[PDB]
Amino acid sequence: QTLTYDDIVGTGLANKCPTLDDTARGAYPIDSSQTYRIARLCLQPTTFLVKEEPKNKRQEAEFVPTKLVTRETTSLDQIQGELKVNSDGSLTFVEEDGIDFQPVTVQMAGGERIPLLFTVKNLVASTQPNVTSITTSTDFKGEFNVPSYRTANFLDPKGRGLASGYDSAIALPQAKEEELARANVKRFSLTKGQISLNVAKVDGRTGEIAGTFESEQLSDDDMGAHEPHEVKIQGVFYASIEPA
Amino acid sequence: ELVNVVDEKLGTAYGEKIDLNNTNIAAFIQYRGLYPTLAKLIVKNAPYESVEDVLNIPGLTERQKQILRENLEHFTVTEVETALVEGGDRYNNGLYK
Amino acid sequence: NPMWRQGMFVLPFMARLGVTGSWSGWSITGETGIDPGFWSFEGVALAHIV
Amino acid sequence: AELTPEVLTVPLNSEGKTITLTEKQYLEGKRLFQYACASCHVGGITKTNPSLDLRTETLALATPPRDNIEGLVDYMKNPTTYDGEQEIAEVHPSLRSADIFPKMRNLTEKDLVAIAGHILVEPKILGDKWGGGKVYY
Amino acid sequence: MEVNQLGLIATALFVLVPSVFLIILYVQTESQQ
Amino acid sequence: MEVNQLGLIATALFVLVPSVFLIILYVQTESQ
Amino acid sequence: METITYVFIFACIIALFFFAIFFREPPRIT
Amino acid sequence: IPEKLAFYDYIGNNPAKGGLFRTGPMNKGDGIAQAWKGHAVFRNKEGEELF
Amino acid sequence: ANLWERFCNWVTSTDNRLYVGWFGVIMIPTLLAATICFVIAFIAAPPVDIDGIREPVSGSLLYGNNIITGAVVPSSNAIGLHFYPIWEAASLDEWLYNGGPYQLIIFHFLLGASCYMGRQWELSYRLGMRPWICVAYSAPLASAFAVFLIYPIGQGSFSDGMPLGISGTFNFMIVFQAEHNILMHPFHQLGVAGVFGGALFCAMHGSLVTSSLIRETTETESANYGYKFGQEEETYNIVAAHGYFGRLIFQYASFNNSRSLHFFLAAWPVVGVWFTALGISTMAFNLNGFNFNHSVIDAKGNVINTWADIINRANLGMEVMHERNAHNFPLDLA
Amino acid sequence: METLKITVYIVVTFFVLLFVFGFLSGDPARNPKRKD
Ligand SMILES: CCCCCCCCCCCCCCCCCC(=O)OC[C@H](CO[C@@H]1O[C@H](CO[C@H]2O[C@H](CO)[C@H](O)[C@H](O)[C@H]2O)[C@H](O)[C@H](O)[C@H]1O)OC(=O)CCCCCCCCCCCCCCCCC
Ligand code: CLA
Ligand code: CLA
Ligand SMILES: CC(C)=CCC/C(C)=C/CC/C(C)=C\CC/C(C)=C/CC/C(C)=C/CC/C(C)=C/CC/C(C)=C/CC/C(C)=C\CC/C(C)=C/CC1=CC(=O)C(C)=C(C)C1=O
Ligand code: HEC
Ligand SMILES: CC1=C(/C=C/C(C)=C/C=C/C(C)=C/C=C/C=C(C)/C=C/C=C(C)/C=C/C2=C(C)CCCC2(C)C)C(C)(C)CCC1
Ligand code: OEY
Ligand SMILES: [Cl-]
Ligand SMILES: [Cl-]
Repeated sequence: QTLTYDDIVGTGLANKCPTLDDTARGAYPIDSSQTYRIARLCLQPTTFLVKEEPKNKRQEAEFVPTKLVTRETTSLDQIQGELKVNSDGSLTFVEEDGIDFQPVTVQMAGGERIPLLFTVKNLVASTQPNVTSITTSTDFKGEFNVPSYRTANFLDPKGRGLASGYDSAIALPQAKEEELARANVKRFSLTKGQISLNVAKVDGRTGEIAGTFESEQLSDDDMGAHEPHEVKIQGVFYASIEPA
Repeated sequence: ELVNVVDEKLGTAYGEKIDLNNTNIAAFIQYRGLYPTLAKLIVKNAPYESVEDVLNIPGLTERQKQILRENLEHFTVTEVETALVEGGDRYNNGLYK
Repeated sequence: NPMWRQGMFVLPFMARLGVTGSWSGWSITGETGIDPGFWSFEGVALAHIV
Repeated sequence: AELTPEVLTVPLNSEGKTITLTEKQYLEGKRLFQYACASCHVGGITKTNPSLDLRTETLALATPPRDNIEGLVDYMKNPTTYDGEQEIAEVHPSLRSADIFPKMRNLTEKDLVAIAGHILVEPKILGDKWGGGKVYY
Repeated sequence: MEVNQLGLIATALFVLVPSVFLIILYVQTESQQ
Repeated sequence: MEVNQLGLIATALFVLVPSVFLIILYVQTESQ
Repeated sequence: METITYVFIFACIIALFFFAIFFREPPRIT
Repeated sequence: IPEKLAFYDYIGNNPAKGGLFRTGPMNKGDGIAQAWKGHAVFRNKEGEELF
Repeated sequence: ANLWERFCNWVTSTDNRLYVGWFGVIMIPTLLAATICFVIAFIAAPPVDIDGIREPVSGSLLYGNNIITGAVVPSSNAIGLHFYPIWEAASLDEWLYNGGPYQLIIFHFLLGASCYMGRQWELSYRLGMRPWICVAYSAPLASAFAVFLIYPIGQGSFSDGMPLGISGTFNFMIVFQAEHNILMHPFHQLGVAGVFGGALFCAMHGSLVTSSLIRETTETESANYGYKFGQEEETYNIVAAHGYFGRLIFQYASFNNSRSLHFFLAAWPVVGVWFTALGISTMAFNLNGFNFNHSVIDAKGNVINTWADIINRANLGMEVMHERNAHNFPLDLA
Repeated sequence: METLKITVYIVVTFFVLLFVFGFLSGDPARNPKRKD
């Protein structure tokens, strides 16, 4: 028994990943030979934390909590990729495709909006060696790519862009442009992020697994205009395994 | 020290030939027999170290290898430019007519 | 950079009797992510206008 | 300026033979083109795939060459992709697919020639406008 | 915002001088009847 | 001189407001 | 300072509204 | 070429380039002219002069 | 003497300084809700992601606007025509980002304005008046429904109803022209005729009465003191006004019946503005102004441009620039 | 939020019923001439 679109539509359940029975404490074993894919990886964030900028030299700022303002638009889903068995029995997941990004803006205390591209683009995530079974103590660790939040065609409010748009501040024709280079010259950032996936529930019959994830990445730098913030994303995940 | 990478890219062979590593897929219509089929393939299998690497695309029929040879002089390869390949922009870069 | 360096005159009389936080999530103790309810600096000010 | 035989004269085939349309044929093809084609090809663009237009230089580089009556009449019967590699009668109006594209049903053979003639003549009249898009409106 | 400083004085006088003129004529009108 | 540019508006209103007060009281006196 | 000026003027208009309605010269017949 | 004559050939002294609420002297806009930089000549890679 | 009856008598009393009435019972709370939220939002609302593309537009004074640039920004295109009350948001911070205040303000105002029209009927009845002033007012009211409700309904989003600000108004009318060619639409042309003609006849009527005032005063006093509120005799000579204006044009193009004349004053701008409200209301369903682009061509078939084609070059510049990051496909179909 | 929602439903309902019952209360008769 499962739900249909018309049962889901407008509930918010569309933004929630599938869950596993609290009874599902099994194990899914790995034939060193036979090959495996992940047919659906789903990541549902629950918490967004931003690193403060502590002004001084030895205070190291806190991760503070934020209010989401972009509503139930946050989840990655339909992600798929190879799941490899390495020489030493570690498993490596290689993301291929899926809805693997969501723009998000959270709001810090005091009103500052922080946008970010919550993503796992190009994720490669490995386990410990000598796995031989996925269990309620398997941990995946890996890193991914975080492209620029806007892509190259994006025009700022004065028409300036990277692959399109004006190359100067046309409203200030005889102004000195040195002050304005950072805002006139757009840059396409490309950074890396890190993620931990902790498996806590495992259906040995069906190959489904689920658990918790923590991700660290950078926020939007507005095409070079300003410095990014560090973001920590916590939530829950769900993945399904198939022999390839 | 702040450069526009796309403008900088127009000063390379990318500004004069089809860059097999960067150029949007609609450029493969300027020369015959290349679109959509070979173009689909060149893009999917990018990036290339040299122009002549496209002949080693698996699955190529001898007729296909013949069109690519016919057109190698219209291709180049420069370094992959993140800003031209992210966002699926090699398949749709937002330009229509 | 506490309030008394920024020429705040009435802010400390609100703080004195218990009004410590803002509808925008900050408190003058520096604690982030606080919900003061109605009796924030904002609502105190609103109530005097009304 | 006027609609002279030299403008109404277009390639018949790739050999290099020519045919001179009549004013009638030209206006016949324009009308038929609005009836069966302009919904997607108004002004020589392709609203549903703007990367392919009806300019003569684009048609010339299609496989097989389509800058002539024979190629265009053929395309209206058995349309292919630009490289000739796959037949696309299932998604492009054609006599081959007049069952799913009912407007092609009452097109005769001489209608096809009038339409191909219009497509080849209009660029000679309108220039860059034909297939150029809104920039040239 | 980087705004014209004299805008303030200009606005105040623009309001104050014409307004004060009307009040002067109103009050001395009421004191007649 | 790098003066306080709020000084101009302070001085202007320092003068205008109380002067207007006086003028208003005087004129309505003369009209009764 | 611009914000305060804009709102100050807007506030004076609202006050003026109040007096023009409730403290008007009351029209008197003939 | 005397600088004075070159300075006339500059749209910033065109009176039809201002604004109603753009106040003050022309110098408050483009600044106080200090020097003629020279007459700029553009050429392409083929050495054609360009305008 | 009963409690409900005494309430009903106070609601409908002709002795309150401002009439309340049953329509008033709904108008007052809704106009206050809309007004108060408007004032606070205009001064202090943070930026709003009108077009649903995570590109917030700042509309309030404290976020760097002046009186001319400020606005309550329309709600997000992500919401479309969905109802977005405060209690549907996870928080006020979310509601502010997505533009909740706009919906609150417009729905309360349209309700309260509708009751304003009803109130005009109602007091007319209590005072023994004829009833149709409210019909005059339906013209402006209709106009407000068109830009805040009907056009959003036809286009699928409140992001496309008119901003509540001065520069946002201009944005809305430029984009309308690009997409609908409103200038070339006859119903808009009748609006201009109703508005220009209204201003003309306003000036005419005011200058004719003013020209024919009967001498009742000296050079040293406002002529206005020649009329005393509630006097029974007329204060001007209409036969003199008729005699001047009839000769200015010709006799039979001038009114000597003051009832006909005043009805004519009422009908011309009311009807013109009904039509212009209808213009917005039907262009909401994309039945746009006349299109004569390339209608004139020569013997060969060259396009011979007209002023319509020049207008089209302008419309095109508006088209291609508006909401410059929000279109991913070649046709802007809504 | 749920408390806000209840409150508004209550406030609105109240005003709408004042309106409905106000006009049901013999509105034709509240004019200056003929009462019935
Ligand atoms: C002319 C004559 C006419 C008659 C005159 C009538 C006189 C009455 C005039 C009314 C004046 C209204 C004043 C405006 C009120 C708006 C206050 C607001 O919205 O303020 C509400 C505050 C604001 O909330 C805070 O609002 C903040 C909003 O932030 C924003 O605001 C910040 C502060 O500016 C910064 O700008 C920040 O960057 C920006 O994001 C945060 O989101 C906080 O988390 C959030 O708590 O909330 C609170 O706690 C409020 C309590 C809600 C708690 C939940 C219980 C629900 C209670 C239901 C309410 C009942 C309503 C009464 C009707 C009953 C009828 C019998
Ligand atoms: C013909 C009159 C005239 C002219 C052409 C000039 C021209 C000039 N003056 Mg001079 N000036 C004048 C009169 C004039 N001045 C007078 C009478 C005074 C005394 C107040 C001054 C005091 C003065 C000073 C102190 C300075 C100048 C400066 C300047 C220069 C800048 C002007 C500027 O920014 O404009 C600004 C113009 C406007 C913003 C337009 C304002 C018009 C408003 C909008 C009209 C109001 C509309 C009204 C309310 C409508 C309601 C009607 C309805 C209700 C019925 C320029 C060469 C400046 C300069 O550079 O000198 C070194 C400078 O600093 N002038
Ligand atoms: C000479 C040039 C010219 C002229 C004369 C007009 C004239 C007009 N245009 Mg066109 N327009 C023009 C050029 C022109 N336009 C151009 C160049 C463009 C394209 C850029 C347009 C685009 C255009 C659009 C897109 C629209 C118009 C509309 C209109 C009408 C606006 C007035 C109106 O709607 O009244 C109607 C009356 C009102 C809107 C008033 C409603 C008032 C409510 C009921 C009450 C308000 C209460 C208030 C908030 C509080 C007051 C209380 C106080 C105490 C504060 C009018 C017929 C509008 C129209 O037809 O509207 C239907 C419209 O939407 N025009
Ligand atoms: C080479 C050679 C020699 C060539 C030969 C050329 C040759 C020599 C030519 C020479 C020509 C010649 C010698 C001259 C004769 C030419 C001639 C007769 C030409 C006609 C000229 C012409 C263009 C005239 C313009 C006509 C015109 C524009 C008028 C139209 C009027 C009009 C539409 C008005 C609207 C009126 C309206 C609808 C209602 C009234 C308005 C209004 C409601 C007012 C309010 C109001 C009204 C009242 O009424 C009263 C009472 C009161 C109270 C009041 O409130
Ligand atoms: C939309 C429903 C269309 C209608 C109606 C017609 N055509 Fe079309 N055409 C359409 C598409 C999407 C494409 C591209 C097909 C592809 O993937 O290659 C085309 C292509 C053509 C071409 C080839 C152009 C070229 O540059 O090689 C021609 C000559 C052509 N179409 C002609 C044509 C005629 C004559 C039509 C009416 C009878 C007609 N098309 C209708 C979409 C649509
Ligand atoms: C100058 C000076 C001085 C003095 C000063 C003063 C004295 C001040 C005052 C001031 C003040 C004293 C202020 C006030 C303000 C107020 C306000 C700001 C208010 C507002 C209100 C409102 C807005 C309301 C509204 C309403 C109504 C009316 C009804 C209903 C309800 C409501 C609420 C809505 C000194 C000595 C220090 C010295 C220095 C200088
Ligand atoms: O005109 Mn152009 O169309 Ca009616 O939507 Mn499509 O773009 Mn956008 O949101 Mn406002 O605006
Ligand atoms: Cl726009
Ligand atoms: Cl789109």
